[PDB]
Amino acid sequence: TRTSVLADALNAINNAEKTGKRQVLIRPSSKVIIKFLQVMQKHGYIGEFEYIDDHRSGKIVVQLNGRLNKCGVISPRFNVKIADVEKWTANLLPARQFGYVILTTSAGIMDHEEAHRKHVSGKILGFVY
Amino acid sequence: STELTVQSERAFQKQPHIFTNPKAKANRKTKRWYKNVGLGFKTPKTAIEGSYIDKKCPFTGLVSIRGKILTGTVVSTRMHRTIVIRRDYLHYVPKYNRYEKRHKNVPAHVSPAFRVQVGDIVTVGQCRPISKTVRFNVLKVASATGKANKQFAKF
Amino acid sequence: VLVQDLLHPTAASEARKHKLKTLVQSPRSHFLDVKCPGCLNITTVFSHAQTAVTCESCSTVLCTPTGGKAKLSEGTSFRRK
Amino acid sequence: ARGPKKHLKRLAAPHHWMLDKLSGCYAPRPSAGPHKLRESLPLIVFLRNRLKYALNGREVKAILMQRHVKVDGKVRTDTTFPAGFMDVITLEATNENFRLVYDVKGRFAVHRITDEEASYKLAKVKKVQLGKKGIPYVVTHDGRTIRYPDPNIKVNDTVKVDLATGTITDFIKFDTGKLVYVTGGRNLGRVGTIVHRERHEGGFDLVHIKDSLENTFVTRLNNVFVIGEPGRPWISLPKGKGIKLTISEERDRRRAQHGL
Amino acid sequence: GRMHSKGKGMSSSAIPYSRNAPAWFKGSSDGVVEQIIKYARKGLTPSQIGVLLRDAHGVTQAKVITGNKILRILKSNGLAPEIPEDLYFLIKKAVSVRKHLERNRKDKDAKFRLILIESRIHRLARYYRTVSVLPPNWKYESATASALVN
Amino acid sequence: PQAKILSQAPTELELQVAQAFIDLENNSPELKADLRALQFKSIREIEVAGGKKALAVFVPVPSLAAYHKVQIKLTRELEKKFQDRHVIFLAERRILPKPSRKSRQTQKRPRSRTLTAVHDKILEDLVFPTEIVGKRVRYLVGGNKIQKILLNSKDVQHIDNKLESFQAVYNKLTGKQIVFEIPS
RNA sequence: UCGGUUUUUCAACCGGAUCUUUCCUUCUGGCUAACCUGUACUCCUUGUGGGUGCAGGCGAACCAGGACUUUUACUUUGAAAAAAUUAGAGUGUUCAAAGCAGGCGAAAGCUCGAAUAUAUUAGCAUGGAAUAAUGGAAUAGGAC
Ligand SMILES: [Mg+2]
Ligand SMILES: [Zn+2]
Repeated sequence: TRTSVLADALNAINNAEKTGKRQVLIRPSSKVIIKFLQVMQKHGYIGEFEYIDDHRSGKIVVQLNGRLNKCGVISPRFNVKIADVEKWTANLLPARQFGYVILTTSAGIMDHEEAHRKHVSGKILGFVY
Repeated sequence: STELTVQSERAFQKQPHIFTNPKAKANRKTKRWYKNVGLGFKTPKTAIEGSYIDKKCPFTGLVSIRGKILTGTVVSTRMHRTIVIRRDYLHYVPKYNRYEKRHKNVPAHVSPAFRVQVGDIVTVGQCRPISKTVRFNVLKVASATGKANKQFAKF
Repeated sequence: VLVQDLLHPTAASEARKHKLKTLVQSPRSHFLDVKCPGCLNITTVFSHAQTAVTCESCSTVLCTPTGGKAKLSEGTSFRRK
Repeated sequence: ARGPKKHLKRLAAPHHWMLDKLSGCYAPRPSAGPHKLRESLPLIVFLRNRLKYALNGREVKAILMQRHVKVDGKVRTDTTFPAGFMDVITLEATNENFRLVYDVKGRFAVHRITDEEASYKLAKVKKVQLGKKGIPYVVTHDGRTIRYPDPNIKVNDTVKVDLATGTITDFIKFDTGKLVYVTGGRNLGRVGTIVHRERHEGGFDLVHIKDSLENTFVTRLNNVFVIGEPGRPWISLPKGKGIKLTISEERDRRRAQHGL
Repeated sequence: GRMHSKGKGMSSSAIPYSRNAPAWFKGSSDGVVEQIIKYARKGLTPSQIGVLLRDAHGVTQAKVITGNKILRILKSNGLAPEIPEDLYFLIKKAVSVRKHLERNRKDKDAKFRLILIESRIHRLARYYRTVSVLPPNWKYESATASALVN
Repeated sequence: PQAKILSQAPTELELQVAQAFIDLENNSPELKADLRALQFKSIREIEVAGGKKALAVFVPVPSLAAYHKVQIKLTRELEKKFQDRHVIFLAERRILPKPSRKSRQTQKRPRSRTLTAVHDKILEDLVFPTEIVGKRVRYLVGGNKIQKILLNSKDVQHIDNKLESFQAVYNKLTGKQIVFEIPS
């Protein structure tokens, strides 16, 4: 079995980026993945995503800018506290200030900076750049 | 839990310091005393309707409830007035950022008022050390999952 | 290969791929109405019929299911509807 | 093991005494008293270090045994007498009267008061029991008992004691929207008006408290001590009005007051 | 991935979109239901019923035309098998294997296959027990399986 | 007509619709006896931005099948008689609220009473027997949800010049931006 | 303006409030405070500037009383975690480690002190309800 759909999607995206291909096909998709993509779009890491979210499960096709470098996951979604977020950023993000650690928080799925602004940490979902 | 055969023992069971008048008969004959335990845990009507005994009872005995109230799963009733409740867990190990799973077999007292079966969510409150291990006693028993008595055989 | 539209696939490309692998998971199977040489009205038969089939009243074999599709006996006329 | 602890070590001592950790290895353990060891403040800690009226234990003894010192009413011959909260210390020399009230940051500040307010103690109601013969008695937070009170006195209420006699003149009923004092924990010595109660079942009962600077803080009823109506206190408060100022504010104050 | 034997195998039956019409494949739902009921009465499994429908009548899925699936419909009208189809089939298979073993014992491959089948049954059985279908404690050995047969 | 058609009480639009229905009945054989089970709930004459108007009718959910059995011709007649205002038939589906973390959860809440599925159902209904074969969704760079609705080329003459109006109606109903399309 | 101070024009960033086609445990009332209100009308600039005021009628601004509440795992805030130590303020122990004092007048006597922050996890109360399980009404003994 595929256990983490989001992870697989991210892997696919990464592979596409590596290739230089400017379109993907996320296979099972839906909800969390969609939200992640939305967040990415907000900062403009992916160009435009369109899903044949049909009568089954959903299939996302991402027309992407290619400016995205890498987009991770971590499937043991660790319960991030408001202080060790810095540590996480240091570990995961390349630059000190460029890039976004994706957090699934009670306030919703968004990047790290936005979470900080709302002062709600949650669980790590992934990261871009 | 027990149920039926009330006084039948070596010593005849009495609710202490409380008395029923044998001179004149009123309406429902016997007065059995009961306390409203508190903390919003509803009293069972079966405790008043059905006349057992039990000194250890939260409701009909001189047992009080103050402290910590825990909830767990009923595992063992192969006993008498006693119940083994498995408490669940997530013990966080700092080293790996991850959670363990652990078992705590909290042994508690089951009042004859309450009907309890193996494999149910049960609320238990602190008490006077009533046995070697038993320091808790039943407060409320919910349904097994959602169905009350619908579990039956095939067509 | 730079850009391929994975939302508007061409009529040949889709045909090349099988059944489920296409963007819309749809059956390749078109199940048919039959006009047998005996009866006077239409009856429905599946292209991949699994078991033996009878027309209407008389026990007349329409299709023998071998492998994928159904071997339509003798020669009957049929439409996709 | 074996029995009760008699000595006390100058490190194991409570924090809001600010005793010199180096000079001396034993602190004064306050004796058996009205207030809790943690809450209470002994006389030698006070007299020797807060006021600087003495410099040695011998000196303190001399001060005490000559019987110029009076706490709430009586003299108290012993050194290690527990004086906690709201307690009045009247010294016969120059009539320098004090009430032991906390400061902004948690210290028993040397608050100098005249004989007018230094005549009554405020006392929190711990419990109300009907004693022998069928007599209601009220329990003060300083262990003290007053037999026959006002019938409408409940717990968490606060009561005036005239010191000269063990009698109640007036009491402040516990009400949301009545100015208050906090006596323990992380937030200590701050003053607010009480917004809302949290009743709760089975131990620990919280109240939300709001000050003049719009900063909410929630505290247990154990450390909550009512002072009176919002606006009017029954006790004169220490300098800075006893409001827990921010570190930035403190810094500003420091940088504003360079005067010689 | 196909459980026991190695081999992926993507052999899968597709289901189309629009779970409502196939309009020119006529016949009211009631008629279909009645047909299904008749089939059940004659003694056929839901899968078998479906196959029959595929063969003869203008149907696509019963979940499309009627509001319910076939098994659900059967349950509603109280005409469901004792042990839910698949399980029954598995038990039959197991019985057959046991018989074969009895006939000739040294066939170790056969024994292995029997073991596999038993395991599969157990796997199925546990889940069935969980979803309140079958009464608690269900044995699947020669003492009960033989009795069951059909 | 106040109890036969309205199922409620007020509104001039309702009265107009009732009148139209009555007029339709006066044909006599096929257009009177075949349609006496129908009930007409809330009607909203909702407008397309710059142009014509659209009569958005809500009808009972226990029926709908009945409407499908009739419809089409009736709709055409309505279009003809009430001048250039596009008639649309919809179902009054409730949408039960999301089970909050607080609040007493009365029942499981049916999957038929959700939001998204209900909306999809409405969309399916709104397109008069033509049927959807793909609900593809574009999500723009700004953060806008726009849905393509794939329609089969077999019989599109019924709608044709009503697509924009349909889209507008959908927007008015929900806020979701809708587009219709036909492949080669 | 005598380096700080707030309106406006604008951006951004949340937060809460909303009716939205879509609900906050629910009332038994306590109590209402404000108007959907208006009963009389007016102090007064030709009047929706301004509200004292009781007979139909706002729930939340908390009180106390039931009735039942799917539960958790998270996370936020708060309360806690005795001091010494560590981190860290302030302070010329001749500096430094130190300590917790000292510093300032006219050097004839009045005030700033001695902060705070973490120390995670187990319980404690709240804010959040995305994530992850868990459970609702199928032989309805189901809901109001
Ligand atoms: Mg240091
Ligand atoms: Zn023939």
